[PDB]
Amino acid sequence: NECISVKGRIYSILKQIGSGGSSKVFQVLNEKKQIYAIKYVNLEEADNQTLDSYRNEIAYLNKLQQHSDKIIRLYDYEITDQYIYMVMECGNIDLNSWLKKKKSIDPWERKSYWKNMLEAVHTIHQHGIVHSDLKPANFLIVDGMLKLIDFGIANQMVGTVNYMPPEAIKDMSISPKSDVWSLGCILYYMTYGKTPFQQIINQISKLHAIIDPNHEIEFPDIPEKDLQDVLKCCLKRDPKQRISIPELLAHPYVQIQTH
Repeated sequence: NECISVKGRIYSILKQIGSGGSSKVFQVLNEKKQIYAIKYVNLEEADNQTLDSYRNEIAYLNKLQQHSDKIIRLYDYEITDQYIYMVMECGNIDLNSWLKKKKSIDPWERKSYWKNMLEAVHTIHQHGIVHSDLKPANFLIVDGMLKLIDFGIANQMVGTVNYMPPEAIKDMSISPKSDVWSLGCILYYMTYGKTPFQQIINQISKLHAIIDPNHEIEFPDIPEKDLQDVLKCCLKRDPKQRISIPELLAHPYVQIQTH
């Protein structure tokens, strides 16, 4: 049988996904065979902040669904003092697995996926939310369409610093521009199959190279010249100079039609 209930509904679990500890995400099947995904958080360990973070994540995630189909759908959820059950869209595969998988993405796909990311991220910015932790894993490929799975609000389910922006580090001792840099690192990786500072192994090194104005990032000339410009503009170390989401939505690479 195998049965999970959510506000009075049964779902047949099929397998844990990604995580396995603190929180837990599973693939599932319901009544009309329809396949979904059930995320589960055991609140018997959460602090007020953790708790509040999931509350806040759910609220926003619930509200922003209507503003865009480029954000993972939350069909329902159940919140209790001991647990949280979220019924969400099933994951075909995350942009991260997909990438390190093959290694020759169709230019048209690159651009299509790129438009998806911009839409989703732009949407959260409009409501005052800065993800601040964007990495390829935050995106799920659903029917050829990329969707943002989380908002970076809840401490949702290693630990790279390759997508980290210069300003994040320098300040140590946030802005929408910060999401631009990371989305840039992701596009840059879908363009050169590598991340801007992936070749720098010593961790203390990358962090110094990411902020060093004299550490010129490289941009191997390629056919799609519009793509080359996006990358360069998304990676300007000065956030005030860095292109914005609105400017990006108006950029040739995204506007001019050449399938």
